[PDB]
Amino acid sequence: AFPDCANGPLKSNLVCNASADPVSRAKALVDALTLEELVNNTVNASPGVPRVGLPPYNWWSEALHGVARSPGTNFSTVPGSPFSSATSFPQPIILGATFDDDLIHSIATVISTEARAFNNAGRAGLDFFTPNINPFKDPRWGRGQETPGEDPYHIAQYVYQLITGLQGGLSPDPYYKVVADCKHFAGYDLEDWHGNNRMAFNAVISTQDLAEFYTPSFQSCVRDAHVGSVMCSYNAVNGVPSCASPYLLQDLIRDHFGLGDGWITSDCDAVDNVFDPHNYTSTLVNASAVSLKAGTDVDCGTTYSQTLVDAVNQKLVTEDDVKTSMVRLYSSLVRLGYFDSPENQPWRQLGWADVNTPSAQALALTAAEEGVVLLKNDGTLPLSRRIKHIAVVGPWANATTQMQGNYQGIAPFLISPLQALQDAGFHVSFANGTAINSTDTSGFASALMAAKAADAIVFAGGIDETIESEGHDRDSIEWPGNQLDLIEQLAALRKPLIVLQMGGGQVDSSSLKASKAVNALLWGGYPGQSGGTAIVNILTGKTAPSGRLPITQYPAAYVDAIPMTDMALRPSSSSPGRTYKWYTGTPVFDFGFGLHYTSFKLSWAASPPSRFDISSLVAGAKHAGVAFTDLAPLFTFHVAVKNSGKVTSDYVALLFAHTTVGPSPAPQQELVAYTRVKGITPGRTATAALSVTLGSIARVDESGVRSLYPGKYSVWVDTTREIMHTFELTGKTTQILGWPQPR
Ligand SMILES: *[C@@H]1O[C@H](CO)[C@@H](O)[C@H](O)[C@H]1NC(C)=O
Ligand SMILES: *[C@@H]1O[C@H](CO)[C@@H](O)[C@H](O)[C@H]1NC(C)=O
Ligand SMILES: *[C@@H]1O[C@H](CO)[C@@H](O)[C@H](O)[C@H]1NC(C)=O
Ligand SMILES: *[C@@H]1O[C@H](CO)[C@@H](O)[C@H](O)[C@H]1NC(C)=O
Ligand SMILES: *[C@@H]1O[C@H](CO)[C@@H](O)[C@H](O)[C@H]1NC(C)=O
Ligand SMILES: *[C@@H]1O[C@H](CO)[C@@H](O)[C@H](O)[C@H]1NC(C)=O
Ligand SMILES: *[C@@H]1O[C@H](CO)[C@@H](O)[C@H](O)[C@H]1NC(C)=O
Ligand SMILES: O[C@@H]1[C@@H](O)[C@H](O)OC[C@H]1O
Repeated sequence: AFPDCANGPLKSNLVCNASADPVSRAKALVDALTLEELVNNTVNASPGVPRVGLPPYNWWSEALHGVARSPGTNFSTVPGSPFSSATSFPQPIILGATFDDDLIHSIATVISTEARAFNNAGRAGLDFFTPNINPFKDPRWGRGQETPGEDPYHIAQYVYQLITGLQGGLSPDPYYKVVADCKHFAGYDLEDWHGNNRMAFNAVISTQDLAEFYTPSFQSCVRDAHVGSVMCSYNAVNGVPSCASPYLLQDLIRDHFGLGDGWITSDCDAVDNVFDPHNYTSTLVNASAVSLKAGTDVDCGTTYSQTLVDAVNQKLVTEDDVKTSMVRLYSSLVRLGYFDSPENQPWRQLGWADVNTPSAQALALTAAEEGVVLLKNDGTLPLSRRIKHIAVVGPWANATTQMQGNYQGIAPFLISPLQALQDAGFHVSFANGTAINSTDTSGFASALMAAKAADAIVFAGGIDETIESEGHDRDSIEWPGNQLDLIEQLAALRKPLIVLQMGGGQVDSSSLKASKAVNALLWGGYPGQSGGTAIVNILTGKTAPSGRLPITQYPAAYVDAIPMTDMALRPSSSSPGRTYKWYTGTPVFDFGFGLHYTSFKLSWAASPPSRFDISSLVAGAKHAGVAFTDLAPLFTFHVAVKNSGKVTSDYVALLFAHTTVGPSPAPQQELVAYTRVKGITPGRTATAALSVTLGSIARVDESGVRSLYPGKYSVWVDTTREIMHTFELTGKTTQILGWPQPR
């Protein structure tokens, strides 16, 4: 509910004055309240102040890939009633696999519209814990499915588009739409691997790796997309918990990245974790005091509302710190149109008629269509027009809730691969033959019986929330259970066999890759509510595959080569490396790898430059329409992408760069640009504009400073190195972006 700024008790307070400054309105509201009232409102499940007519407000609300279940959200218990469902989009891993920034922005707009519609019915808050922009650096993280991938630049572009779409633009032009919250600011990418609990895990991260990998996403989020909120994670960095670290929360988030007087929520009772089990403070009150002084403005729990009074009395914190945090929160609320009349807010006029819009359903289907990656095909795909009898088999064959991942809402419909095959008029023989993880072969027979008389076998399996989830990291990155045995038996029939590998993290498909009896292999991840229809549209040829792998499919033995606790990415005497840019082994399928139903010819649409002076680039940086030097351009490629095949398709141009200059070591590759050229009809030649900035070409040294270094740089366009171009930077090395040193 919202206050009554027309007749209620706050009507004569400056907080109810729309003409006044938002920060001044928050100040007027906070000065009107009692210190203890302020304290009992410093938590996510705030009760408001019944004296002044301030209604309750739950800050903990979830909408990762669509309006999700959360403490701040309820869905109508009646299945067909209004607000019983919401557009459940596919997991952000497949969404990053789309590599479509326009699509990500439109999805963010849909999510924000539906969140506003739910809030107008008293069924959702106005701030949402989204997105999760922690890089999926270790292949066996349970929550890496919630993230776009493993590339900090790709995640940066994703989060820029998503924040701008959710919040309603690059600025609160009038009011916010919804307030976002970039998740877990730290080196958080571990749940319980070998007993290392995130709530007691001490991540050791070098400043170089800190600024080069774990923070670019948050810098793009709060500095370039101007987010309204950030969340500090459970883990500790270099011995200090994040929510209690002034260097992480103040020196970087509020200052270097410029969150300013936006509000920082703690991970849910991570403030309590600072005491138990992080052991960091001797008393609980001291834990909450250090958390507050470090920058944590609101606690997702109950630690603040029952300890901050004692902290003020024990002189650990002052009344003014509580008032500062409350002013930040209430100022974001003022910007959300909390204290303004509904007559002047179109976003407050949204209802149930705006939720399951056909545009939203079609956009979810399109996201799934663009996100699925074709890993292998011998020409069996697209399915022959003469194929009529298909056998669908596997633990993912009739997937419905598995298709949603985690942090989801109740979808209006869950179209399974089986249901979609039936929707396309296929004579389907179904059998799930084995579970996700089991040794029971008793279903194999059924599978075989369903497939022995079929024109095509479609095995659909992999992993799901039973294998990877919040609080359960994977121990093996292989096909769980006896799934590979069933695939092998199906391949003994030597029919057209198509294997669908699902789930967030990758599983070792090298056995499938090497077997000639396996004709086609796709990765489906969590394709959302319309996932089956998208997969079948790709199979039949209705939609051409165009997605590309956002993460590396490591071979199995990788789990033995590096511990999940090793936060360093570079190789060494005990590290094969991390991610595509440092890994020294031979991945089964590379980052950015993808197949199409058509062949492409890539050339130059404009002769590329080959020489740049660093000082000239830095000087011209002040004249480009950017506010920070690292956002200024270095150059823009114009690739000519010709469709030399016979099928229309989209193409994802993935501009990679490699240098041997600047700080050693220097990565293999680094995704410095990417674009999605949509719908290239056969024969036609479309132009791909690929823009590289100074911040993506510069190098991060031991000090964590981003600077330009002279020498030879090479750049190519695909994982197959379609075209390549080598230029040189000359002149003197110039610092582009400083870095506050650890306090
Ligand atoms: C808001 O305050 C200003 C003075 O700061 C006053 O002139 C204006 O009338 C007030 N608006 C309302 C709606 O009371
Ligand atoms: C503290 O919070 C409780 C809700 O659990 C509320 O009843 C009480 O009034 C709050 N204290 C003050 C001083 O408002
Ligand atoms: C959802 O709304 C109904 C009535 O609007 C309310 O009674 C119920 O408690 C809400 N659900 C939750 C989980 O708060
Ligand atoms: C950890 O807790 C123990 C008490 O069990 C205490 O003696 C020790 O000083 C603590 N160490 C740290 C680093 O918190
Ligand atoms: C497929 O799943 C749906 C929902 O889980 C269920 O209603 C249906 O019976 C299943 N189909 C088969 C053939 O098991
Ligand atoms: C597929 O598995 C579900 C439970 O996982 C079960 O209800 C269903 O019966 C299975 N399919 C068949 C054909 O038995
Ligand atoms: C399969 O389940 C077992 C527990 O029964 C688990 O230890 C193992 O990690 C799972 N396999 C995979 C590949 O995740
Ligand atoms: O990632 C967060 C998780 O740690 C918490 O337990 O639930 C809310 C999420 O935002």
